[PDB]
Amino acid sequence: LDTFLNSFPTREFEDDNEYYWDVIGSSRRNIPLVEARDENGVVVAANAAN
Amino acid sequence: MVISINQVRQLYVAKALKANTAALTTAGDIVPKADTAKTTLYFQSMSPAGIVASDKINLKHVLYAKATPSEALAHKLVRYSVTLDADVSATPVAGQNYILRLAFRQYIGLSEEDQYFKYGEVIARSGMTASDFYKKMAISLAKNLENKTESTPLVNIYLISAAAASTDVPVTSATKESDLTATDYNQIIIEETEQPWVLGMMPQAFIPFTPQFLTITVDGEDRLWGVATVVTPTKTVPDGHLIADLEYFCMGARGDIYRGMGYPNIIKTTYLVDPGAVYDVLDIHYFYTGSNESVQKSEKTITLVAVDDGSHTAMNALIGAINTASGLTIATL
Amino acid sequence: MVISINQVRQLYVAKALKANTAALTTAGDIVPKADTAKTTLYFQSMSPAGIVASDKINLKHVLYAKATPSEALAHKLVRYSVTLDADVSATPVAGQNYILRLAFRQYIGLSEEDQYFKYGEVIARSGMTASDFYKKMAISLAKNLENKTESTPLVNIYLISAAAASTDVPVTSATKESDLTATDYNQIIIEETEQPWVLGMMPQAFIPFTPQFLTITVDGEDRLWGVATVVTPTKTVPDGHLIADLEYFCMGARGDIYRGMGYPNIIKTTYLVDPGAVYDVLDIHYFYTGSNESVQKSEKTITLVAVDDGSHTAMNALIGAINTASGLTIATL
Amino acid sequence: TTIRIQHKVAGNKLNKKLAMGIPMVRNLESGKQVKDTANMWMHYVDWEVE
Amino acid sequence: LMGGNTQGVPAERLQQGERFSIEFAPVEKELSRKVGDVRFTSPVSMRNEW
Amino acid sequence: AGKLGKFQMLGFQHWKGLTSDNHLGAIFQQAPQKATNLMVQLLAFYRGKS
Repeated sequence: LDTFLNSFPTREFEDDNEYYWDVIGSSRRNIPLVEARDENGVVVAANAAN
Repeated sequence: MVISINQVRQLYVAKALKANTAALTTAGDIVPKADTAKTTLYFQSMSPAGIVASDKINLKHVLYAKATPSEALAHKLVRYSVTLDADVSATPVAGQNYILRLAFRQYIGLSEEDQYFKYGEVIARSGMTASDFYKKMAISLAKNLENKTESTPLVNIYLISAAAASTDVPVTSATKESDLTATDYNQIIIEETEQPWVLGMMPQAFIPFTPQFLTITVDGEDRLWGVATVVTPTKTVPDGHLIADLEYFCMGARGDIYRGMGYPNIIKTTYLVDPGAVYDVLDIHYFYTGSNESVQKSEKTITLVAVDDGSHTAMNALIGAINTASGLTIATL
Repeated sequence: MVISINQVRQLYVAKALKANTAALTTAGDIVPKADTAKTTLYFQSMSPAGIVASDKINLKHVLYAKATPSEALAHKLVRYSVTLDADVSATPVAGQNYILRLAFRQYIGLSEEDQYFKYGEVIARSGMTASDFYKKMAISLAKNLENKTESTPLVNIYLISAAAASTDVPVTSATKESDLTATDYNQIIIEETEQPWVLGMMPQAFIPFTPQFLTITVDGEDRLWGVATVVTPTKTVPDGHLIADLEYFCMGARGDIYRGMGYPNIIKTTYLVDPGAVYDVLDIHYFYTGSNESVQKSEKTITLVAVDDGSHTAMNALIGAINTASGLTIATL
Repeated sequence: TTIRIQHKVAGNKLNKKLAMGIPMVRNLESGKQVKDTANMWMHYVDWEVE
Repeated sequence: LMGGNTQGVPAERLQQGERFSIEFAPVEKELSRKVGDVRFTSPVSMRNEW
Repeated sequence: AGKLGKFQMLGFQHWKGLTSDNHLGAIFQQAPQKATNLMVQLLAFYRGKS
């Protein structure tokens, strides 16, 4: 196990103070759908007409 | 939860409804005020730091004024149903590896290019019936997914029996084939979970998935064994955890936009909405038009959140008040 | 409200009482857990983020366990009763200017050197009465102490009619001698007013005051006209604001000490104390001693706060629980 | 075919500096968020419009 | 009560508001045990606008 | 749409269109300034050291 650990680099901090880092992500999206309604405010039902 | 604004949105909580400006004692209390001519409308809410008044609504500049109930803002947890397609076979075929694959679409990175795949595997034996496959497949899925090792709650694995057919018995990584003693199991439903929320820091989001399948061999033919089909949901994430960030954002217009940046040196804001209750909403959209040449509108919104437990009593009373004061005809829900 | 600790202090809100680790459904539910052989005691509390237990208490190494009621923590506001000295003169002097001085001791800064003086001046007139003088004096103090432009509230001032003898007549900077329609005013009360409060930023503090007088010529000699006297208080600041800061403090031992340093990059701690309530407190002092050389004590405290319905039901039930599980006797209040 | 776009911004955004509590990001075509030092708000508005 | 007081101290001196100050921590010449302690304070800040 | 670790403090925040200052504050890019040439030492005749 000692060797295994040595396979990893070490980093010198300055104290026992909690630390954090910034993680960058992605941008490209597509928005889910909650529901669809007719022109009179009535919902689709997955079995209704077009 | 940064939202988009039509030039501004304001929010005023309604924990109690009063008749006069002299009854505003406790915070959250609110009253609608309108002259007898019904030419202007404004709200007097009791802020934690004293009485305060909303902007003025030119009642002939009202664009839309509609209410929303709690049940129309609770995200319904979507859930598939996994089974054995009777075409390939209605019973497990001995010796074949049934490797299910749940693909997750919006994992950490807020996108569809941020994919994550969890799996579940089962090797079928001679006497293995469909009930035995479903549970063993469920335990396999629970171990991989119900991990508290996982940084996120991803899915809930449940089972259903032809006896009940509605009662869903749950399958956590703790359960074992001895705890699931029924012989008639029909499917494996998979709900999506609520993720952890933090107002102003962690908005309400979800991870969507689809249970893909891999190929077994049956007669020298590579063939999928399962069919995932969405089912009408049964559980919903209530509103409180969403209104809370709505007003956390819609209060920085009324007040401090630095909602904590130099921590000691700030104006701490007191937020009245409980993020653990449900609220109906009431949006009033209107605009300010100017004089001779300044006709360019300035559209505005006045959001109102009233706790509505059971029947929508509070918001209905509020609506009767605004309609009696402003002569409007907002619909009660 | 930074406080002194005997090497540690920890707080648990006892919103409910469940009698089983299974019934810990919602935050604030607490159960006292002690084996039948009463050697250890701890509390299973439901956190906003799951179950949690407190440090185990050796019933042999418990030093004091006591419950303190809400009224014990309610700061009675010091109120003086200033009248004019019947020795010098039972009535005002024809042409003298009576200048009452209120030296405030702990003004913005902490020290007793941070002094602040506020005055009330009244030039008397022939035919003037005592009641009429108290009237004018109180009104002058109002304009100086109960004004709206003052940075911080300083004192409340009242008037008492001999007919009433207990009712205190408020005198605000809006009041005027037309509103004070009486002739049997006996004195001027000057009461201590509650200062503001902020969770973790502005502890519940007060600024005290003594009334000092200037000297008038009564026959040919400078003399003092008034006698300032301390009478029993009748107002009390409730406990809600102390317990809240206590929790804002004692939860950094069980968790995050960086309450807000690092504004985007922080860990928010949900609290269960509503500063608009009145809690009864219960404190247990205990210690841990080691083996064969580590005999040095580690004194520790576990505090439990429960809301008082007026008769100490939550705490008394909590006391019965701890006493029947630990053999202790904590003197129900 | 014809296409339009638009983006409205208040006037105060002319030379508005950013505190950089969290690193400020510049959506790319690939979909990859990228860390940018620019402290002004129109730097990013321009980028997103184009 | 130190100082030689054997009559007592009247209640008039022991009522709400009586202000107490720290004088010193006296100890025995021989075999004295630990006494005393130290204390600290913090500053504040104010804010403006436009 | 989930936590990478368990000590992930923020989530990705996103909006369309007209950006206000509270939009920029809710994303931690608006902060109060610190005036260092400005300090207030409370006024008092300090009679310690007497």
